[PDB]
Parts: sequence; structure tokens; C-alpha cells
Amino acid sequence: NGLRDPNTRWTFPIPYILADNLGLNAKGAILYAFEMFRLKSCVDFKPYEGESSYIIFQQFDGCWSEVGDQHVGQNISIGQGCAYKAIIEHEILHALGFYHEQSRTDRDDYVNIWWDQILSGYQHNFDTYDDSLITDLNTPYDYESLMHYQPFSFNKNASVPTITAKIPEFNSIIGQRLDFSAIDLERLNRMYNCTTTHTLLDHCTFEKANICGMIQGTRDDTDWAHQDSAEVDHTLLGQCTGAGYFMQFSTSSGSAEEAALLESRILYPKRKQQCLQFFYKMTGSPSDRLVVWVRRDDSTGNVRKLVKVQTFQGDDDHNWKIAHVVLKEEQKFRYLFQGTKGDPQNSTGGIYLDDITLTETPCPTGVWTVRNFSQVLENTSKGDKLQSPRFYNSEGYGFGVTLYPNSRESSGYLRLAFHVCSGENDAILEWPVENRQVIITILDQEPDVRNRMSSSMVFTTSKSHTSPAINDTVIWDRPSRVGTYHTDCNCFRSIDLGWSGFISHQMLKRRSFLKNDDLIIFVDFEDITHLS
Amino acid sequence: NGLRDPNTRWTFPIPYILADNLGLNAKGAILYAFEMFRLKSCVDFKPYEGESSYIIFQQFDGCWSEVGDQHVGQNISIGQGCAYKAIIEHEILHALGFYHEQSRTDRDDYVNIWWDQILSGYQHNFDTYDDSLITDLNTPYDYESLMHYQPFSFNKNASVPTITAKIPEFNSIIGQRLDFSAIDLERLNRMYNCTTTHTLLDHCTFEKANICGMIQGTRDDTDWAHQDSAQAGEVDHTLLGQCTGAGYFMQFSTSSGSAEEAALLESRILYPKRKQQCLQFFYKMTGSPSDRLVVWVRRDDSTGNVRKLVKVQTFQGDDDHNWKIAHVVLKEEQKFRYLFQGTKGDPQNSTGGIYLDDITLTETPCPTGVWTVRNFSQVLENTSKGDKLQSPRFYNSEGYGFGVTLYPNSRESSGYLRLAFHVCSGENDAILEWPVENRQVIITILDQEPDVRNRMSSSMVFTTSKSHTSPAINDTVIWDRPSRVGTYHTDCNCFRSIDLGWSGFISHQMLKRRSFLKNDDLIIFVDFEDITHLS
Ligand SMILES: *[C@@H]1O[C@H](CO[C@@H]2O[C@@H](C)[C@@H](O)[C@@H](O)[C@@H]2O)[C@@H](O[C@@H]2O[C@H](CO)[C@@H](O[C@@H]3O[C@H](CO)[C@@H](O)[C@H](O)[C@@H]3O)[C@H](O)[C@H]2NC(C)=O)[C@H](O)[C@H]1NC(C)=O
Ligand SMILES: *[C@@H]1O[C@H](CO[C@@H]2O[C@@H](C)[C@@H](O)[C@@H](O)[C@@H]2O)[C@@H](O[C@@H]2O[C@H](CO)[C@@H](O[C@@H]3O[C@H](CO)[C@@H](O)[C@H](O)[C@@H]3O)[C@H](O)[C@H]2NC(C)=O)[C@H](O)[C@H]1NC(C)=O
Ligand SMILES: *[C@@H]1O[C@H](CO)[C@@H](O[C@@H]2O[C@H](CO)[C@@H](O[C@@H]3O[C@H](CO)[C@@H](O)[C@H](O)[C@H]3NC(C)=O)[C@H](O)[C@H]2NC(C)=O)[C@H](O)[C@H]1NC(C)=O
Ligand SMILES: *[C@@H]1O[C@H](CO)[C@@H](O[C@@H]2O[C@H](CO)[C@@H](O)[C@H](O)[C@H]2NC(C)=O)[C@H](O)[C@H]1NC(C)=O
Ligand SMILES: *[C@@H]1O[C@H](CO)[C@@H](O[C@@H]2O[C@H](CO)[C@@H](O)[C@H](O)[C@H]2NC(C)=O)[C@H](O)[C@H]1NC(C)=O
Ligand SMILES: *[C@@H]1O[C@H](CO)[C@@H](O[C@@H]2O[C@H](CO)[C@@H](O)[C@H](O)[C@H]2NC(C)=O)[C@H](O)[C@H]1NC(C)=O
Ligand SMILES: *[C@@H]1O[C@H](CO)[C@@H](O[C@@H]2O[C@H](CO)[C@@H](O)[C@H](O)[C@H]2NC(C)=O)[C@H](O)[C@H]1NC(C)=O
Ligand SMILES: O=C(CCN(Cc1ccc2c(c1)OCO2)Cc1ccc2c(c1)OCO2)NO
Ligand SMILES: O=C(CCN(Cc1ccc2c(c1)OCO2)Cc1ccc2c(c1)OCO2)NO
Ligand SMILES: *[C@@H]1O[C@H](CO)[C@@H](O)[C@H](O)[C@H]1NC(C)=O
Ligand SMILES: *[C@@H]1O[C@H](CO)[C@@H](O)[C@H](O)[C@H]1NC(C)=O
Ligand SMILES: [Ca+2]
Ligand SMILES: [Ca+2]
Ligand SMILES: [Ca+2]
Ligand SMILES: [Ca+2]
Ligand SMILES: [Zn+2]
Ligand SMILES: [Zn+2]
Repeated sequence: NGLRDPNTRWTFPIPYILADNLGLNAKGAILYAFEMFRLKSCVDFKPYEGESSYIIFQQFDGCWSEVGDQHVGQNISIGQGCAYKAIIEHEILHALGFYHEQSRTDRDDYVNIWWDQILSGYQHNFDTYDDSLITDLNTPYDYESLMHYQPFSFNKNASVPTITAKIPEFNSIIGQRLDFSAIDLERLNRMYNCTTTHTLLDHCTFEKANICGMIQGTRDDTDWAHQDSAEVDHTLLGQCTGAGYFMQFSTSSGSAEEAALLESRILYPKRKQQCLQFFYKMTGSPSDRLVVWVRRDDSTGNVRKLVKVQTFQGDDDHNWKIAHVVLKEEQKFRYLFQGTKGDPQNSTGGIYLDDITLTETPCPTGVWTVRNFSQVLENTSKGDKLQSPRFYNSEGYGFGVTLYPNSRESSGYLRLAFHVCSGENDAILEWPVENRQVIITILDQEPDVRNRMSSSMVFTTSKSHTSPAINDTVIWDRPSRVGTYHTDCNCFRSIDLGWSGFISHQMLKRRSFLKNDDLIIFVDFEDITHLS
Repeated sequence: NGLRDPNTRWTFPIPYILADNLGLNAKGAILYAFEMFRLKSCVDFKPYEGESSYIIFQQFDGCWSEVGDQHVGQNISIGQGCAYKAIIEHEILHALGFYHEQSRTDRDDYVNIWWDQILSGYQHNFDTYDDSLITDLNTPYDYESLMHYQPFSFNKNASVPTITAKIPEFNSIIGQRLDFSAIDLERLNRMYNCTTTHTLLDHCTFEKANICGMIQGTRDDTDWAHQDSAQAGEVDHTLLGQCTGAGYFMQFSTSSGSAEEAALLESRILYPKRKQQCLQFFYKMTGSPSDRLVVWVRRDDSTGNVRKLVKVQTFQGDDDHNWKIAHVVLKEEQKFRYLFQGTKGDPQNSTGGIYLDDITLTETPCPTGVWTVRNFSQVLENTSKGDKLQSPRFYNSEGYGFGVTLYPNSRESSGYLRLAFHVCSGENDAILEWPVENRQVIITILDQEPDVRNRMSSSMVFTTSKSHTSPAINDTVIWDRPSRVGTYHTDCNCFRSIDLGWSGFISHQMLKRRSFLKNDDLIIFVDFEDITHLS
């Protein structure tokens, strides 16, 4: 589906303008979509500085873009309801030189277009272009392509689909709005020669003979073991013996205060802040400690300087846990895991590691894990709720999320809603909390970020958000006077806002959103007033 | 004592070379002395990159410098036994253009020189120069100067002084080795036109009604009171009731109202020149154990608008109701404001509140470990010779545990305090390198003044070494792992190493001077940091 002409290609970075007719939320969502290009490709973006060709983003009616670099400059439109990661990703892919997936020259072998049922003025979104205009890039028809339309796209009658696959099962798949597909990234790579990315710096499932270039120090008491899953890893959940590998550190024998270091390869950063994401178990004593360290360049070039960054200790949950550690490395470094034995006479177990990822991105502000989700989803009635632990953002605001496993508002869908929690800082924070962008994300447990298609939704807190339940006062005002008391956290929690129909039960049982029968949700609550 | 010819003046930053015949300890001590110049003056230093005049620091015999800029480049010698802040500062003051204070043209009015006592070849250190060579910079003769010799300097006979003050009280005062005097800084500023300094960013004693430009918002519930010290049993830290109608502190009361009521006190906007700052202040918490003092930043949101909050640290009240010192690390690289939130907890269980005085903000690290010894005059009476006190265990950035030993009445040196450093066992020791090979220790007794230009804090420096060994441990390195070389203590569950330090760190008579014992308590700072990157 790529425009054949080699003259129609951008030279990176793409220069851009965000027009002031975009709201704060749309500005934020475009800047968020840019980070997905930088994480999964070598496409990059810069502010406009007098270049010949550029993108300007505007709030015109609907979502649309020109195709390819048009060398005078061009518009992307992000209309009302178009401010979403996936939809902005769809439009920037047009500007990069892509047509829709149904616009391939071979598409008639794969789909039906029901021509009578398209709304007038939209028929060109269902046209096909001849092989002089477009190229296959040696790739098949990707029904999961972000550039494909959903069945009910610009239809006359809501009961009748405009587009269907010639095999009916794919009607459940066509027109996903999660993320870039694997073949969409492969096509974008094949068009622009990217193979590296700007912000994926390391990843390790431990399934290599060199263990991803990790090493172990002599200046410790013991070693971590490369463990055969023959007690199962996180990458494959024990699908076969010797297929999934992990690092294990036993704590059931020896002295207390014995330890082992696992050190990464040396890493060269391109940004000032990194996020280390990893999965772990702690089945041993409550006094065992998994400690994360950095060993960094001393400014001579010798990577020999230790810094302790975080400590983890064992509760009564012995299942796999996700961990996020903020690093702040600006010179070459190695990240380190120290496992420490404590009370071996009261440990029947140890420390486990798998599925490490390192990105040059922020770590998520709040993480909620809901266990046994496929059982919770049957045990919970329509409109019954789960509520998160309270989270604090960088500004000190308390927040949380409400999850309704069965939405009364849309059957066969999940409903996620954000709320503000009362917290220890409230007495000095500004109220109502507005111009704060909420990004809720349901993670794809893929340890490689080029494979992930995480669901995400975005909104910005506004003075327009009001409810009759609080006498038409702002939902985001101080929780002690616009919220209700909960014994689970001793909080007041606001009225909750978000999406009925966030993700379907038929989507959630796919793409590893439930990899160990558990759901992981990321929440960012951050001020975007500086985009005004 | 300054050189009169303006062609002898430097252009800043002064380019320098640290020669490899300096050991690590000496190189690290020189860089520490440059920080003291950047903290108290506008003098600055850069690594050499091919300039015409520069200073090369080397280890030769004795400790010496040429006087003023020699336009082709010049040596400073830093010999064995001269890796000390005050000695390095004294040599740098020679290179900047100063002679000794006993070399002033008027010196005969203030001191006697005993020439027949001077060791051969050292007598030129005692020469006086004429008013055509040297300026007084319109300053009086300073007995407390860093450029003045001690009585027993280059003397043939250990019992007989080479130099004495004409008024005998000053024989106990001449030859101080603390820091720059107030007059030495005034001379350096007059010679080089300094007004600002590179590293002092703010300070506040609250003595003016303007409260150093601090403001109080209305997004909080209440206000901090600017409180007068005219109440019995409550005073400020700056003057401690010495001075009627004079000493002010901020007070936030917690004995009435609702719980979780708060007040914000907020600084003026600050433009940091570095990436890291240290906020030092003094406080009391006489209220409920549930009261909080919280330090915050409000920083530029990248639009030029200072409206972005970050919480930095929290403080809570134990059973000590006297003034406590606090240090907070800030890492600001754009314009910002530092903020104090006082918070009420349990007003039905409070008869007091939160107190603030003596704020200082510098573009430096914070001290790695801080020890306060309370009632020090009474400790100094009630402790026998060679009995000891030991600090809580500190941890450095690399995760090594360390502490300090204080012997208030030193047996080895009568009329002196002995202060020493040890490595503590700690939770990281299993993965750290042993023995410590090249970590510099800096120990400082704080002269308690809120303006850093008024402080003469006593400091000592050494570097941990393979050569530090004891017969008590079969001639093994003192800095090997504390569980194999140290003795167990019930006081912290640590093993503490053999200590290394200075009998004669400071005299009892020096300690009862200036602001070393301000509220009858002693404050010791410690830093313990790797200098291998200078090799
Ligand atoms: C020994 O370690 C156990 C936990 O370790 C587990 O059991 C060992 C025998 C080994 O098999 C280990 O591999 C295994 O991980 C400690 O027991 C724990 O004690 C804590 C503190 O009392 C308990 O937490 C409390 O739980 C109660 C409810 O039961 C709550 O009301 C409290 O608020 C609090 O959360 C914890 O539940 C308990 N866990 C278990 C599984 O027993 C034990 O204390 C420790 N003993 C020694 C000698 O240190
Ligand atoms: C009420 O607050 C007091 C302390 O506050 C003081 O007294 C109030 C009536 C007011 O006049 C305040 O202005 C004043 O500051 C609390 O008492 C303290 O409780 C702590 C914690 O239990 C005690 O610390 C312990 O001390 C024992 C030894 O005695 C140690 O073994 C423990 O490890 C621990 O350190 C502290 O001694 C005690 N102090 C006093 C003065 O009694 C009191 O708990 C609090 N009550 C309520 C309702 O919160
Ligand atoms: C602090 O500021 C002072 C001025 O307020 C400086 O003093 C000036 O130094 C100049 C040299 O840098 C002098 O100029 C010289 O004057 C002599 C005669 O005195 C002439 O022979 C020289 O040719 C001439 N040189 C130049 C370069 O012009 C100024 O006369 C002198 N002014 C005063 C009032 O003394 C200090 O040097 C300065 N200190 C530092 C180092 O910052
Ligand atoms: C984006 O579309 C706008 C119209 O909505 C374009 O603005 C017009 O540009 C033409 C050609 O320069 C002018 O004749 C019109 O007067 C403009 N109209 C308005 C409303 O400004 C804009 O040029 C497009 N962006 C680019 C660079 O392609
Ligand atoms: C949309 O299509 C549906 C399905 O064809 C239409 O529903 C039918 O309406 C006719 C009358 O027009 C009835 O005779 C059928 O029984 C209905 N079928 C069903 C399944 O309901 C509907 O009328 C159409 N609506 C529009 C907008 O034309
Ligand atoms: C500063 O020290 C250096 C290193 O010692 C001196 O360089 C040599 O010094 C020796 C001993 O005085 C002389 O024999 C050599 O002829 C010197 N070589 C040169 C000229 O580099 C240097 O002379 C000293 N003096 C200064 C101020 O540079
Ligand atoms: C240093 O000076 C002292 C004091 O003058 C000397 O001590 C005297 O020594 C002489 C003999 O040489 C005795 O007769 C005196 O009684 C001593 N006086 C005192 C007060 O002890 C000392 O010998 C000198 N030492 C040196 C290095 O010459
Ligand atoms: O065709 C268009 C329209 C924009 N958009 C297409 C689309 C977006 C993401 C996709 C996708 C298809 O399939 C995979 O993921 C659909 C759309 C969404 C919200 C709207 C809206 C239209 O109108 C206002 O609110 N422009 O390019
Ligand atoms: O005169 C000299 C000598 C250097 N130094 C002078 C001096 C230093 C700091 C001062 C001070 C005087 O009075 C206030 O503070 C004395 C000295 C110290 C240690 C030594 C040593 C000599 O020899 C080896 O070990 N050069 O300039
Ligand atoms: C999940 O189900 C398992 C049994 O399959 C049970 O042992 C475990 O306690 C459950 N965990 C939660 C959090 O419900
Ligand atoms: C100092 O002495 C006073 C009594 O004069 C006592 O109340 C206080 O606790 C002492 N402080 C310490 C810990 O030395
Ligand atoms: Ca694995
Ligand atoms: Ca090892
Ligand atoms: Ca106020
Ligand atoms: Ca004061
Ligand atoms: Zn499209
Ligand atoms: Zn000198």
C-alpha cells in the first residue's frame, strides 16, 4: 500500500506545526503519538524552523491527510473525537506515503466493498490505485493493519457493513484501533530503511547463549542461575521445557547477607531519563532484597561507578510481578540486579527474573495489576466495580482508576474510568485539577516493544466536566467536598470519568493482554498546560 | 599585603594543570579548594587548553607559590603534609597576588619578628615590602588572616616562637588554619572586583520584615507567623535571645484548628547556574508527632512560567524540641522557588508547632553525613581523657557505610578534640570493592553562620589507602571489609573499622570561639567519595 514514487519520501526529522485551533488534549495526543514512532521506528519529528515541506496539524472537520511528502507543506486534520493515539498514527502514515489497506491493487481477492452503502462524499476511501501508483513492498494483505477500515465505516445504515472480508472470521479483526501492526512497521521500515529505533535501548527474555550480553561480577559471594523451566518463566509460561529461560537466585541455603550481581552489557543513552521494566518473583524470606543498581562511566570512560536505584522485598503473593525503575543515565552504563539472601533458615525459595525491557521514555505514573482476571470477569455482575490503590503523580495529586469488568453501558466490553483520590498534599494543590492529561494503557506483555499493540485512551481534565450528583460542580474539584469516603484506602474518591467500551472481552483474550491470567493497567496523570 | 601593579592580575577563569606527581589526595584537595573560592568569591579556574599564563600544581619539596601572574606559566608546590584546604588556599592567594600578613609595610606596629630563631633559607617569608610594591587595599592588619604565620613557624628551637603579637592575647589567634578571614575575602574582592560569588544562590535569617522576599499563598489554609523572640522559653536560632527586639523566626502553630490544615511559605524566583543545589536550614517541631514540615519546589514549566510542583523531602517531630539542622538536595536546571509546607496533625495533642530559621542555598552537593552532639560543654567536662563518642552510621552514594569517632578530651594531645573516621558494616558490603582504594574523606566542623562568606569551618582531608594498616589486625589494610577487620557494636549492630584521624583536630579554646558551639551543640559534616577518576 505504499506510494511507488521515490521522490515522494520525507527526509527525517519531519518538521511540524501544531495549530492553535487544536485543543490541549489533541496537542498532547499528537505529542504522545510521536513517541510511538520514535519507540518502534527511526521516523522522527522536529518543530518547524523554515523548511520547504512540513506537516501542520489542525482541527478541521473529520480525520484526513494528504499522502506522501507534498513539498509545499500539508495538513493533517484531527477533528472532534479524532484525538486518539491510533487515529493520529493512521493519519501520519498517510503523510509518510501510505494508502489504506483496502486500497491495495490486489484487495478484491481479500475483501468485499459494498458500494451502494457508502455515504456520499467518502467513496475515495474505498478506491484502489493501479500498480504504477502503489507498491506491495513484498508484503501480504494485513487485515490487522491500522490502515484498514472497520466493517461499519461511513455506512448509510448502521445494521449493514460497508466492508467485509471474503472469509467472515476476519470481520472481527479488520479495523483495529490499538496500535501499529507488525506488517505496518515492516512496511514503514521497508519504505525508509529503519531497523534501529530512537528509544528502545535494551530488552532481554534470557533466550540467548550470551544471555543478551549480561555478565556476572567476581566481587560478590555467588552467581544467578540460568534456569531451564523444566516453576516456569515469564516469556512462555512453560509452554515447553527448555523453550523459556529466566534467571533464578536461590535463598534457601548458605549465610544471611550473601549476594549475587547480574550486570547488563554496556549501554549508550540518547536521552537523560530511562525506564527499566522487568518481571520478578520473590518466594523466599521476607528479608530477601532484590536491589537494582547502575554501574556507570566515571568520566574517564571506565564504567566502574555504583549507584543504588531501588529495592524490592517479598509479600505473600509469590506470582510474577511487574517492576518499573527510573534510571537517569546520560553517559555509558550497565544496569545491575543484586539478589540478597536473608534468613535462609526461613526461606523455601528465591528471586526470579524474566522479560526485561529498557526504554528511553518515562515509566508509567501508576501501575495496577488485577489477578485471575478471566475468573473475576465471570464472578462479577454488570455494573459491579473494582477500584485501584491510590497513586500519586509528580505534582502530588492523588488518583486512581475504577474498573467495571462487565459494563452495563455496553455488554461484552470493559469500562475504565479515572478518579481523583484525596491525598496528603491536597491542602496546597490547585483545585479543580484541570489541564492534566490522563493516559490509560492496557499493556501487551510482549517483552519486545516492536511487537506490542497496547490499548490506550487519552483525555484531558476540563472545567466542562460536571455532574448533577455534585449539584453541577466540577468533577475534578477537591475530593473531600466532591467525592465519597472509602475504607479500602481511607480516601475520598471523585466521580469517575472514562470510557464504556474501552476494550472488548473478544479483544482482551488476544494479543497477550492477559498473559498469566492477569491484567496490567498503566496510568499517567500529567500537566499539559505548557502546550497552550 | 596585595601586589600593587595591575599587570600582575589574572583573567578568570585561571587555567590550571594538575601534574601527575601530585598523588590523588593532593589533586582532590586542590579541586576542593577551588570549590571554596567559587563559593566565597568570583575567582574561577578552568582546565588548561593551551593558554599563555597558567598554574601548574606539582609535588616538589615544601609548599610554595610565586606571587601574582607570571605571564609564561608558574608552579605551585603542594608537598607531603600540605594536602589541606587552608594550605592550598594560602598558596592560591600567593598566585592571586598576596604576600604574608606579617610582610605588610605597617607590620612592626602589630608583631615582633625573632630573626635569630628562623631556620636557614626561610627568612624571606618574614620580609616586609614597601608601599610602592604592595597595597593594604584600605584594610587593617588582620591577626585572623590565613596569610599570617603561627608563632612557632620555621623556628630553630621548638620552645621559642619566631613571631609574636605585641599584644599577648593574639598569640593564641595568629596562624589560624580554618579558612579565609572576613578581611582576606574583602581584600580578594577589592583586588578582583568581585560582588557576587559563583555558588551562593540564596540565604535567609528572617531578620527584616520583608523576610528575604518570601511570600505566602492563599491555595493553603493558613499563614506562617513572623515571630518576635520576645516570648519566654522560645527564641530564634540566629541570636538565641542575645539581643533585645532583634531575632526573628517563622512559626506555624499546630495546637488549634482542624488536622491536615497547612501553610505554604514560598521563596523568591531563583536562577540556578549549576545542575545541583543544597538547601540547608534550621527547624524545631514541638507539636504533635503527626505534624509535617515538607519541602517542595515550584519550577518553570518550559513556557517561562514558574508553576510546576515537585515534592523534595519530609520532616517529622521526635521528642527533641531543640533546633535541628536539615539538608535537602535540589536538582534544578531552570528557574524555580523553594517552598515549606507546615501541616497540622492532631491539634488536640499539640502544645506547639513548627519553627524555621537560618536558610542557606548553595550550588554544591549536600554533606553525606551530619552529626549533632548536644550539650557539648557539659560533655567536655563529664568525659574522661580517651573516652569516646560515636556517630550514627551514614551511607555514601556508592552504598559504603561509614561513621566518625569523637574523643572530646584527647589523651594524645591535651587541650584538643580528637576526631576520626571509620568504615561501618552495612547492607551493601557483599557487592562493594574491598579494601577501599581511593576514597577521599572530608570532615568539617561547621562554623554556624547562615551567610557562607562569614563561616570559618574547620576541615581535614585524607584519602583511604593500601598503606593504612594496623598491628591490631595482623598488618592488614584498615579499609578492608568491616566484618573481617572491625569490632561489633550493640549501638548500631554494625562492625566499625579501626578509625583514622587527627589528634589535634581542633583546640578546646578554638572551639569556644566564633559559632562552632552556637546553641551549646557541635555539628560535624562528613563526605566520603571516590577520586580515582582524577588518576
Ligand atoms: C518466616 O517467613 C514467613 C513468610 O515466608 C513464607 O513462609 C516460610 C515458612 C517459607 O516457606 C517462605 O519461603 C515463605 O515465603 C513469615 O510469615 C509471615 O509473617 C508476616 C508478619 O507476621 C505475615 O504478615 C501478616 O499477615 C497477617 C495475616 O496473616 C496480617 O494480618 C498482618 O497485617 C501481616 O500482613 C505473613 O502473612 C506471614 N506469611 C506467611 C505465609 O506465613 C514469618 O514471619 C517469618 N518468620 C521469621 C522467623 O522471620
Ligand atoms: C501525643 O503526643 C505525644 C508527644 O507530644 C508531646 O506531648 C503532647 C501532649 C503535646 O504537649 C506535644 O506538644 C508534645 O510534643 C506522644 O508521646 C510520645 O509518643 C511516642 C510514640 O509512642 C514516644 O516514643 C517512644 O518512646 C519510647 C520510650 O518512652 C520508646 O521505647 C519508643 O521506641 C518510642 O520512641 C514518646 O516517648 C512519647 N513522648 C512523650 C512526651 O510522652 C503521644 O504518643 C501522642 N499521642 C497521640 C494520641 O497521638
Ligand atoms: C577592577 O576595576 C578597576 C577599575 O575600576 C581596575 O583598575 C584599572 O586597571 C586598568 C588595567 O587593567 C588600568 O588601566 C591602566 O592604567 C595605567 C595607568 O594607571 C596605564 O599605564 C595602563 O596603560 C592602563 N591599561 C589599560 C589596559 O588601559 C586603570 O587605570 C585602572 N583604573 C583604576 C581606577 O585603578 C582593576 O584592574 C580591576 N581589577 C580586576 C582585576 O578586576
Ligand atoms: C491547509 O489547508 C488550508 C485551508 O484550510 C490552506 O490555507 C489556504 O492556502 C491557500 C494557498 O496558499 C490560500 O489561497 C488560502 O487562502 C488558504 N486558506 C486559509 C483558510 O488560510 C493551507 O495552505 C493548507 N496547508 C498546506 C501548507 O498545505
Ligand atoms: C436498515 O436495514 C434494516 C435491515 O434491513 C432495516 O430493517 C428492516 O426494515 C424493513 C422495513 O423497511 C422491515 O420490513 C424489515 O423487517 C426490517 N428488518 C430488520 C432485520 O429489522 C431498516 O429499516 C433499515 N433502516 C434504514 C435506515 O433504512
Ligand atoms: C616549574 O617546574 C618545572 C618542572 O620541574 C620546571 O621545568 C624544569 O625544571 C628543572 C629544574 O628547575 C630545570 O632544570 C629545567 O630546565 C626546567 N625545564 C623547563 C624550562 O621546562 C620549570 O622550570 C619550573 N618553573 C616554572 C615557573 O615554570
Ligand atoms: C631550646 O631553648 C631552651 C630554653 O632556653 C633550652 O633549654 C635550656 O637548656 C640549657 C642548656 O643548654 C639549660 O641550661 C637551661 O636551664 C634550659 N632552660 C629551660 C627553660 O629548659 C634548650 O636546650 C634549647 N634547645 C635547643 C634545641 O637548643
Ligand atoms: O478515514 C478517516 C477517518 C478517521 N478514522 C479512520 C481510522 C482511524 C483509526 C483506525 C482505523 C481507521 O482503522 C484502524 O484504526 C475513523 C474515525 C474515527 C473517529 C472519528 C471519525 C472517524 O470521525 C470523527 O470521529 N480519515 O483518515
Ligand atoms: O610558608 C609556607 C609554608 C606553608 N605553610 C604556611 C601556612 C599555611 C596555612 C596557614 C598559615 C601558614 O597561616 C594561616 O594558615 C606552613 C606549612 C604547613 C604544613 C607543612 C609545611 C609548612 O611544611 C610541610 O608541612 N609556604 O607558603
Ligand atoms: C487465583 O486462583 C488460584 C487457583 O487457580 C488461587 O490459588 C489464587 O489464590 C487466586 N488468586 C487470586 C488473587 O484470586
Ligand atoms: C541537654 O541537657 C538538658 C538539661 O539541661 C536535657 O534536657 C537535654 O535532653 C540534654 N540534651 C542532650 C541529649 O544532651
Ligand atoms: Ca524468558
Ligand atoms: Ca558472581
Ligand atoms: Ca497562606
Ligand atoms: Ca532569625
Ligand atoms: Zn485513512
Ligand atoms: Zn605563604
